[PDB]
Parts: sequence; structure tokens; C-alpha cells
Amino acid sequence: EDTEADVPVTYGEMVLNGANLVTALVMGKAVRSLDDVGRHLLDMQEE
Amino acid sequence: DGTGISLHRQLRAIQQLARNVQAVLGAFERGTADQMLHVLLEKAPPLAL
Repeated sequence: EDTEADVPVTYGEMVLNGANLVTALVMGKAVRSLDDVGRHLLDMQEE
Repeated sequence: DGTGISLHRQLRAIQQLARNVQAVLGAFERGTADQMLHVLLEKAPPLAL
């Protein structure tokens, strides 16, 4: 059952943007996608 | 590279020269006065005489 449909676009992007980049050189810390996991863990801080 | 890190450490060479260029250009104006203290004291006789 041939000729299927997959992604041609190569899989996404991780860039060290301002979430990473600030933590990158200043502390040496790096978190994959610090945006949401910073956001969500700020909001669960206020429940 | 396309990383901002490549641009970010390109910054930290510019902020190395930008302190150094003022340091050597300062050192002449500092050095300008130091010559005058030599060339006055080279032609200065001691004033007790």
C-alpha cells in the first residue's frame, strides 16, 4: 500500500533565543524551550 | 554562523577593542604631559643656585 504522505520540512528548530541566550552565557544554564516551561511553572506557582 | 552566539561573541571582541583603542589613544595624551615633565626638568637648574 504505497506512496504515502510524510513531512518534507526538516524537523523543526531549536534556537538559543532570549529565553536561552540570557541563561546561556550568564549562568551557563540551558533549557530546551524555556518559554513555556518558564511560563507554565510561573503560573502553577500561582496555581 | 547563524547563531546569535556567533554574533554575541563577535560583540565581546568589539567590546574588547572599544576599551583598548581609548586606552592607547589615551596613552598619548597621558604621554604628552610626561614629556613636558622631562623637557622642563632637563632644562631646569636647581634653584638654590
